[PDB]
Amino acid sequence: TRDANGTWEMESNENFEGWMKALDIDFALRKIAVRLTLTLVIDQDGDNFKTKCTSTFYNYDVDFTVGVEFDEYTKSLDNRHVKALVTWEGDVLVCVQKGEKENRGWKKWIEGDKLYLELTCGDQVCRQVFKKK
Ligand SMILES: *C/C=C/c1ccc2c(c1)C(C)(C)c1cc(N(CC)CC)ccc1-2
Repeated sequence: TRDANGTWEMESNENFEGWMKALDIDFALRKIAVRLTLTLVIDQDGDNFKTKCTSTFYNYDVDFTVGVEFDEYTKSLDNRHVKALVTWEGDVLVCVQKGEKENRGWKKWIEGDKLYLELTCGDQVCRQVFKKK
């Protein structure tokens, strides 16, 4: 479906450290990030999205409109400027972040009460699965 609204709890997280390493996140912060519980909160109204990723320590919040490029500064992650764009490819929500890192972005598949997320950077893919709370 195209409705991603909800509070989403992580169930699976494959190659998180490889994806973070591809982004040049410090080895110490990677250490901590792998241990934290991650909660993904999505507020969606039409083409307007507010996405909030929260853990004990760090937060990552982004707002966007589908189909409208936006400048992004990944202040709480790898601290880079990217030109981001989120679009629908069928019922897959696709984000491309143009900038230094090649093949950067993410894709979201919503299937019932499950959310599949694939984060890409360079040649690394992190695959995550969330269940709706
Ligand atoms: C549709 C989802 C997009 C998206 C953008 C940014 C991040 C995520 C999902 C998370 C939840 C996978 C995530 C986790 C982290 N941490 C360090 C690796 C823990 C807070 C940072 C940024 C994003």
